[PDB]
Amino acid sequence: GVLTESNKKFLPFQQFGRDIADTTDAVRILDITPCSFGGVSVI
Amino acid sequence: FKIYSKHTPINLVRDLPQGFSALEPLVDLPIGINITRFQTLLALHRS
Ligand SMILES: *[C@@H]1O[C@H](CO)[C@@H](O[C@@H]2O[C@H](CO)[C@@H](O)[C@H](O)[C@H]2NC(C)=O)[C@H](O)[C@H]1NC(C)=O
Repeated sequence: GVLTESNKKFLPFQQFGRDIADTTDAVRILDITPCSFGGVSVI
Repeated sequence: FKIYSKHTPINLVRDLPQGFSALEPLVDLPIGINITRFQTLLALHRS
């Protein structure tokens, strides 16, 4: 994924940060943003 | 052995403060001992 500067505040005892679906969102602080992906259609 | 801690200012006289206050972890000591009873320690006053 892509490491991004995070505006979220992490407590000193917190290492990882998970959003909905219990998937990794931020890691000690850098936000994880999966790089661009999608579908491809042919007309 | 896990200690979670929190501190708060209260303005009652003799009661248990109501409301909600989450306690953040303080320490996680890797000791691993058998504990079944405990006692508190308090300091007295002399003059
Ligand atoms: C911690 O120590 C206590 C002793 O006060 C243990 O309690 C006894 O355990 C034995 C088994 O080893 C039993 O036969 C006794 O009946 C228990 N007595 C009581 C009052 O509970 C306890 O098992 C120990 N715990 C660990 C994890 O070792």
